[PDB]
Amino acid sequence: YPPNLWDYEFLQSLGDEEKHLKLADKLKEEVKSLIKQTMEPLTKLEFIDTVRRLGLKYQFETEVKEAVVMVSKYENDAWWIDNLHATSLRFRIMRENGIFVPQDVFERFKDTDGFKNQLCEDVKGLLSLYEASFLGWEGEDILDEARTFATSKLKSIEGKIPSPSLAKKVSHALDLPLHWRTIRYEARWFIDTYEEEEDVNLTLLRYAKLDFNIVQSFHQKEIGRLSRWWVGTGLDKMPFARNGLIQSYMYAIGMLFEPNLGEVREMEAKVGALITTIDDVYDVYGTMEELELFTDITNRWDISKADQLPRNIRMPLLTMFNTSNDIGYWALKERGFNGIPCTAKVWSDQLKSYTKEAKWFHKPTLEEYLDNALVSIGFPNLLVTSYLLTVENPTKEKLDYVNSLPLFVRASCILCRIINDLGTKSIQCYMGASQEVAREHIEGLVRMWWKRLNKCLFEPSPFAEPFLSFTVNVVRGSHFFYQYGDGYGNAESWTKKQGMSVLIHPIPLN
Amino acid sequence: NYPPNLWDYEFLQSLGDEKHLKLADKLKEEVKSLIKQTMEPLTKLEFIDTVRRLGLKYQFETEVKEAVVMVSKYENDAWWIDNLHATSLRFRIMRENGIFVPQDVFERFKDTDGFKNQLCEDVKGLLSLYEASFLGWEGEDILDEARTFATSKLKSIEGKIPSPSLAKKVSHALDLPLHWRTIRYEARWFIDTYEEEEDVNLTLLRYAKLDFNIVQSFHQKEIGRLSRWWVGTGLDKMPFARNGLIQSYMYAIGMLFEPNLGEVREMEAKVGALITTIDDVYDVYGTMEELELFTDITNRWDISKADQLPRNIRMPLLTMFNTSNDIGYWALKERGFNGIPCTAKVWSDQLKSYTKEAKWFHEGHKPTLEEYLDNALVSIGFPNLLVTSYLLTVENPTKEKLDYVNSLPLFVRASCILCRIINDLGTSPDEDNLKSIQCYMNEAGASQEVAREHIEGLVRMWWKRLNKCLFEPSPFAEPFLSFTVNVVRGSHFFYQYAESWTKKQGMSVLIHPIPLNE
Ligand SMILES: CC(C)=CCC/C(C)=C/CC/C(C)=C/COP(=O)(O)OP(=O)(O)O
Ligand SMILES: CC(C)=CCC/C(C)=C/CC/C(C)=C/COP(=O)(O)OP(=O)(O)O
Ligand SMILES: [Mg+2]
Ligand SMILES: [Mg+2]
Ligand SMILES: [Mg+2]
Ligand SMILES: [Mg+2]
Ligand SMILES: [Mg+2]
Ligand SMILES: [Mg+2]
Repeated sequence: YPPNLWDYEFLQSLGDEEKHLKLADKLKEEVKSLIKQTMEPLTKLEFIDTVRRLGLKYQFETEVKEAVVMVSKYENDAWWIDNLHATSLRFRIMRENGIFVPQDVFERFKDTDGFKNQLCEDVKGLLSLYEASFLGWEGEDILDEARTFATSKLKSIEGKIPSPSLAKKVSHALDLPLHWRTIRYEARWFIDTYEEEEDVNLTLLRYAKLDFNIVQSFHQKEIGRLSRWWVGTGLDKMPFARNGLIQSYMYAIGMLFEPNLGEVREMEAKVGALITTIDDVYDVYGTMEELELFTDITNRWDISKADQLPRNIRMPLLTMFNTSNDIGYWALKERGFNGIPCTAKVWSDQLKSYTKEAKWFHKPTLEEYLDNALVSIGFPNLLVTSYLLTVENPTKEKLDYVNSLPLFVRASCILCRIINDLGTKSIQCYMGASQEVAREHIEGLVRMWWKRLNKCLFEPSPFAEPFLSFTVNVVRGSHFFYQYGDGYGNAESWTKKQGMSVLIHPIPLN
Repeated sequence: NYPPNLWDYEFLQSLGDEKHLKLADKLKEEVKSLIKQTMEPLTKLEFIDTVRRLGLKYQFETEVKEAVVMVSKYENDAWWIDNLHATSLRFRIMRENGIFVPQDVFERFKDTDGFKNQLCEDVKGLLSLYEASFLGWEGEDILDEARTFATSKLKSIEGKIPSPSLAKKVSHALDLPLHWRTIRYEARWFIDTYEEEEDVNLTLLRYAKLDFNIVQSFHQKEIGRLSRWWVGTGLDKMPFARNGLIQSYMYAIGMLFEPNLGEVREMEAKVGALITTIDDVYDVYGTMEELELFTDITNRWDISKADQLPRNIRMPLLTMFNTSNDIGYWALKERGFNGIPCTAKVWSDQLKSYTKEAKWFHEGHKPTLEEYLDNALVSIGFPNLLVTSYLLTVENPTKEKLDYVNSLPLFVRASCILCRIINDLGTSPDEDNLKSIQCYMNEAGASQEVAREHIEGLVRMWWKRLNKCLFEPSPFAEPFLSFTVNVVRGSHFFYQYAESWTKKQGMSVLIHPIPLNE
């Protein structure tokens, strides 16, 4: 009978060739040579764009950067000038690696009246223009016009593209730009698309497949441990909530997939699973009387009065307490800093955000609602925790600063809340206007906050890797998953399908 | 790790990462048939004693008890009367099963002066009388005489018996009687010994080896989980409590080995690993001021001030706190009752008892044996381990039930005192006013030999009370009844009056399967 991705008995069993580990190190070194070897600079950009989209950039970070720096120093410009595909790919890859390119590189493709209508048949160029547009910042208006233009022309030629790989790429891009997609879920999709390309490199393809299955094996061990944990909490047998742990994990794979960040991912997934559960306690099951004991226990970090809550509320509460204590403790053991005050504080702040939302049943300004809704979405919890677990030399002062939610963090948080609200009170709050115009306007705030995030990555930061990646990648996870959160019908089968292709079924090899 | 543990953890996880299962059910049904089949009554008692000693009673509880009741009802007594071996074995097996037999059955083996010296011509008889003596109660004078007589006669031949199996069994018995040995470690030893005896049943022996290996595979997965948890706490890198996790787990297997008690066994092993670690924090690391704050935080169950403790003290403290919360939460999730107040309470009681010992040590107080033992039956950690075991297993746990077990009814008190005194007796000539022998030496102005003899007499006395409590178990039921007795057997086995021997036991019982000729 069908292996069920929601069945915790099935999930608990995951993580039960050493041959093909050897071939991976060999193909890896072959792929390293390919990235370093001399190519035409366009062929080079396309090669490392390919490495990125196969989910392999984490394996070749030094070689990809040195490659991108080489192309940025290639002194002769004839190779991209007047070539729409090449201008747009060089723009995107350069901005992606923090090398500034001006929106003026797109001047030869437009005039005072805008982009030439003669570009409607350059599909590859239209698609590369489209993808590059989302690397733009606020006030970069040529980039804004490029998007609206490439979007219209691509929509018109859809279904009239002879190249199999190119037709698939256009359809995929118009649903979500590459810039908004997760690395790991994109990687599984692109392995299939790349294999149909004219210029496919069989050594890169073979290595893409082998690395993906090796990484997948790491994830399966993670899901087993997390499922055993979840069943050990008894929260899988709770009413009021849905999948919880497995959905939280699928998200966390969007936030971070690298085997070397496994422990942090598992903890993020746990916190994710508790946020969905307690959100439902506060937004559907708990009564007023119950939420104030729960909040109050959390504020004081004192479980003396826990036994005054009923089972179905007491269990979420004590699991939050015990997990927050465990993650705080991990910081002390591994990072030399007791993180319990930090985890207790992000839970106390998150419960207050939930307590304002429930008092309001008042009708706030979109500004007032987002001020609170960027906390209740639980990405301050998740991101402050991810920073506690990874920053070099954590201190109280550094944790007070990230928890103050400066722009870079605040922009990720608002983006997560807004993408969540687009995927069913952001629309209601804004709307003396209609739903259609409120939606369109929120979609606008998405575009705007992404420009703010993009620019932040160029701007002086106290932040480093991996937290920089965590803060952008939560938004991508939000883009990819919130579209399909309904829990039934088409959204459930698409989610199950992503789950099964990325977490369960390996890629057939040679 | 440095210093090196008995086994590396990566190896311990290696361990747990279909013919024989089907064969196990088939041999199990064949052994049921043997336990049920008509035998002469002495032969049936010998068979069910063999099943017990091979570690298999937990597979045949119904059949063994029904076989025992059948023999208790066998009308004609000619098969045991005037037979020392049969009288002894019948007495022991009956009492182990709650069927009273009076000490008076031994009177015919005595004359006016005591046990007849001619009984020394039958070593099997002497060994059965020795083993049976340990099922005695207070005021059963004839069972004390039997112990003294059998011990002396057997010792007059230990090491010089020209019959291999009996020689091994007598030597083994003189070290610890069967009654005081663990089930699981005895099973591994006796599988070897039984294979070498004259009356071996190869079906029973085959099943013993198969069931051993299957239970062992459950243990291997547990040690993998516990090793991952322990490395996760970082307590393996404390500069104390070398081998704390593996030793706790080895001891837990003596307290309870059954696969169906896996979760409880894992939690007990976690508490035992923390007791060893924190005992070290109190005895060989913390200052008085550090230990005051440790104790105060635990009393209040409030870790606000934890960061005032240095890392190597703070990490044990917070692991105690997190694990106690996890164990209490398991009782809520699984048993419907929030056990956090209970686990917090037994840790507070235990740390208060460590603080009292430390105060005596620093003030130069020389407690009486009675003052020492009142506190030291708590400091040994068995009130903690036992109350926790009761929380996790009792049907319908309540505050009133947990308060009762933590009030130390005689049964529990006897077990905790025994574990402490046995621990104190296992110490070599060593540099201590704060141990049983020395406390009694100070009290009575007694020598070390006389004091040790007195404490050995206390062990025999408390076992008599434990034995009698099982005939009136009162509020307790299985599995707590077995745990309360089996922690004492664990103590005898692990503190025999050291590294190589521990590693040998771990290797045969946990690491290496028994070779099957199958
Ligand atoms: C990276 C990671 C591990 C993430 C965990 C995924 C996750 C679902 C996080 C919390 C957000 C949430 C409650 C989504 C759906 O509930 P909702 O829309 O009902 O929430 P709301 O009531 O706040 O709108
Ligand atoms: C059932 C089970 C899982 C048992 C775990 C083993 C265990 C830790 C038992 C308690 C006794 C103890 C603390 C021994 C350590 O040596 P020590 O002699 O220093 O103890 P002391 O300082 O109190 O004398
Ligand atoms: Mg909500
Ligand atoms: Mg909700
Ligand atoms: Mg929502
Ligand atoms: Mg000690
Ligand atoms: Mg001590
Ligand atoms: Mg000791």
